Amino acid sequence: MPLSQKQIDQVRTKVHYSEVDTPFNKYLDILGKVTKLTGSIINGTLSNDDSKIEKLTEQNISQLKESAHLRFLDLQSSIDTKKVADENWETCQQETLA
Amino acid sequence: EGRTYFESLCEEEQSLQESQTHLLNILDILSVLADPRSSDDLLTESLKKLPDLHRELINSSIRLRYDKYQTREAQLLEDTKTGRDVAAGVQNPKSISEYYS
Amino acid sequence: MAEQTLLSKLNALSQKVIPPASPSQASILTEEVIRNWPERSKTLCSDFTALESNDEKEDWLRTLFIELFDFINKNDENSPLKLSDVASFTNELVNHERQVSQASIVGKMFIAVSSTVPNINDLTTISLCKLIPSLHEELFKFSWISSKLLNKEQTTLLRH
Repeated sequence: MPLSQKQIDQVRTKVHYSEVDTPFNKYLDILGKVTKLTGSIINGTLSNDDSKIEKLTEQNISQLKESAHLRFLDLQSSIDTKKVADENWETCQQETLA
Repeated sequence: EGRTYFESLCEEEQSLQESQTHLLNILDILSVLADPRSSDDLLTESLKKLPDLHRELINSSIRLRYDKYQTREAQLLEDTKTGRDVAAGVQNPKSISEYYS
Repeated sequence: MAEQTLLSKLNALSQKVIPPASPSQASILTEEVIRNWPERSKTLCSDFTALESNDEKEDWLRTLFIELFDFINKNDENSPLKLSDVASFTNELVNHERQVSQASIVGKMFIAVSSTVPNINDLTTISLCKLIPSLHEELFKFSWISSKLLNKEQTTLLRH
């Protein structure tokens, strides 16, 4: 059951580029949930099945509207948090070089 | 061309706002499909706008993913530069080599 | 609930649009008159090298990669098998990109479109990326169809 030199540096790269990011992966759950939902209403399938998100509600579809607006602010604040954390490390790197 | 981590991160928030507007424009159309006292003409008019927004949402959620990958390769490119390469800019070696001595 | 269920269904098929033949034609008009799969592959790769605008070259890259994944969705339109000859066209794009520049714009747009278009089948996606030999470096850095592309032994080096 041997390995190769190519087969080792292909797992030495997958580890080096592996990220877990909870605010970003939760936003794409909402973008994915609507494209499969507006995909079926174009075709014509609308039944009382639980394979999709939901069928037709006033409250729970607006609950998806709240979820689309809550996770947007969580993602927007996290990109702002990575922005200021990169700016501060560049300042202390410059004042130590000063 | 060579981009920085700061510029590639701020460009991600620009493509994030374009995906939000098409998302909110679709979600209110699904709401007026679910009104109880809904009128006959609004359920015909709103459905004509639907396929033009659907293929526009995919073209915005693809560029969002494509700029999540371009910031990841710019993040790792700046970490390999750190260390003894940043301090190779000083032009006063004789002042520090007597201060540490 | 069953009345508001069915009343939206009568307006669904009838009066919104036509079945999609005319609004969705990007660069592939038909497959009988312009079938031309060797002849199209020469003129399309020369189109890519004459592109310097980086935004509208990816507006061209995404508009072909949506319909290519929509072409292999339906079956038996002209042929029962179509996933074999498309891998030779995308492979020469990556080797042509690697000559002039050092990026993965064909690779990253292959990953981004394959995980987005929500009507393709799961089993047909992995079967075509197995055959493409030059996108293995960008498939490992990125999305989840590198899970089924790996060995049974090589995951014990990944899990450690």
